[PDB]
Amino acid sequence: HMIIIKLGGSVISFHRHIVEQIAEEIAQFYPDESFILVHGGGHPNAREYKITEGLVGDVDRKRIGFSKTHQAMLKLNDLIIQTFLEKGLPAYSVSSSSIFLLENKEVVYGELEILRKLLELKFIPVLFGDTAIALDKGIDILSGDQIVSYLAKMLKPSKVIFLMDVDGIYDRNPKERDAKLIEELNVEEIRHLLESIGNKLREALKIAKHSEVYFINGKVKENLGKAIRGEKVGTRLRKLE
Amino acid sequence: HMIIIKLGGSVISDFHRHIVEQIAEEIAQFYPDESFILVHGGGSFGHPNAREYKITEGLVGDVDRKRIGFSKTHQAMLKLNDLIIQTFLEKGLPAYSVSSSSIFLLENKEVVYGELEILRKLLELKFIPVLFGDTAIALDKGIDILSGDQIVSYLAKMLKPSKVIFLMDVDGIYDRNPKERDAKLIEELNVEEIRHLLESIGNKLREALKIAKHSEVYFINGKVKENLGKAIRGEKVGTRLRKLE
Ligand SMILES: Nc1ncnc2c1ncn2[C@@H]1O[C@H](COP(=O)(O)OP(=O)(O)O)[C@@H](O)[C@H]1O
Ligand SMILES: Nc1ncnc2c1ncn2[C@@H]1O[C@H](COP(=O)(O)OP(=O)(O)O)[C@@H](O)[C@H]1O
Ligand SMILES: O=P(O)(O)OCC=C1CCCC1
Ligand SMILES: O=P(O)(O)OCC=C1CCCC1
Repeated sequence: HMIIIKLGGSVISFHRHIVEQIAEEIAQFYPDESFILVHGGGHPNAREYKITEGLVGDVDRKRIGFSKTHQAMLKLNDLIIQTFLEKGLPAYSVSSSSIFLLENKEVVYGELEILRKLLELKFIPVLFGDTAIALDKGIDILSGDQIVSYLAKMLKPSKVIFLMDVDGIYDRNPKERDAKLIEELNVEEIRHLLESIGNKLREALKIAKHSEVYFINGKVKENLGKAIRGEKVGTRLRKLE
Repeated sequence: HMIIIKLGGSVISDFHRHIVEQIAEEIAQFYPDESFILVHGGGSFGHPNAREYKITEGLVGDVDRKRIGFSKTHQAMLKLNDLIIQTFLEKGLPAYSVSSSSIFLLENKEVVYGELEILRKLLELKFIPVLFGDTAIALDKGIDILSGDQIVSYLAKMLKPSKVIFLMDVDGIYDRNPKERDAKLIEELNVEEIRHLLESIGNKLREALKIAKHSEVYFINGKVKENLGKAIRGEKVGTRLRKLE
């Protein structure tokens, strides 16, 4: 009984009111429910220093920007952590680039014993999309979707909840005209959509092999509780069989 | 051919940006031909929160308040870590933060579980990882305070550095409390003297005994710049504890 919740980069950006709403919803299940939290950037230094290119060209500048981008990520992570703390929840920050190693944007080495111990002692670990050491490229950007995929394979949570700007995975483009919400997502529908973001839809296809997946609107407070309890909300991709 | 520098808690803070710039300049005199790990203690940041929430008592009594204070102490340590790293970055050195509580587990104040591959890759790619004394999960009492001395001890037995350099408020180890008007600095430390001093701080001397099995140890004054380079070059400075045999 453990639930991973991924906060998109756009729902938290700082949007303290929505973080307070997520914390109040999580408080309805703590501590009779283990929770892991992952959030994203809200990004400037990563593009400015070309982290995804790797350790090539001006390597000294890339190492400085690698650290600067990590320090910025820690500052935003602190904003989220403090908000959770004044709401009574023991959120504890875990540095992603301290426990993960990348190859081809994917985690190929991980340390998970501290996360396990944090959950066992009724803590709420909070990771973030981060800069990360890459075996193939020296340095790379580890996205939140990759952390969630690796955690899903290893810790096998009961479900993974994506908080997005829209109500879920839509038929056409969400901000279009005649777009319908896919309340029940199956794998063939996912492959239907990937031919015509697709990155997290691919990660969702991987995660579904291990856990139930929800795509919900993180701006509506009650959606998080509806997804945690299993009620109808947004888009739901059941565990594969 | 790797050096572990420990930055005493009352050296870097009680924040002294000037001496941190001094340590950065000294280190930049040897980077990148030499690889460094830095461990800094809680200055005026981590202690006022740890003793306020009594982290060393473990997960006992008001466990909910201790969990909050556990987190608040880690966040303050991360703020101090950011000041030290930003200072190192502006000096052109690629310092990178490693969260101690993300990779270590404690029991009886000692690390009994650790992850060191990310540290290894950081050193391999010419980064300077910066760890800190931190709150930590303890297998016996739930939560505890992981001292930078114990971090360096675990890193010494594991990575076997060429030397370990403690930056302190004093010139090194003395015959007694340096506050006494008659107190002399020990230039060459040995196990007999360490046991002599311990029978009457002490934690740093016990860890130094364990560390000396794998690395040569230096105790120097961290507020005098040229002292660090002297210890890195193996010159005569402060107190030296040679590798055991
Ligand atoms: N068919 C679709 N269904 C839902 N959202 C879509 C679709 N096509 C494009 N999008 C948009 O793609 C974006 C992906 O969000 P993204 O920035 O990847 O989240 P994160 O911050 O977690 O990386 C969403 O904001 C959404 O508006
Ligand atoms: N024989 C001795 N040699 C050196 N320092 C001593 C001795 N006896 C007592 N001390 C004192 O113990 C202190 C050790 O500080 P310490 O607790 O190691 O700092 P931190 O915990 O921040 O690393 C020194 O400031 C020094 O004044
Ligand atoms: O969770 P996301 O948004 O997929 O990845 C996180 C993105 C960044 C960019 C700089 C540091 C972290
Ligand atoms: O690193 P030091 O000074 O040896 O040990 C003390 C460390 C901390 C970190 C949070 C509270 C106290």
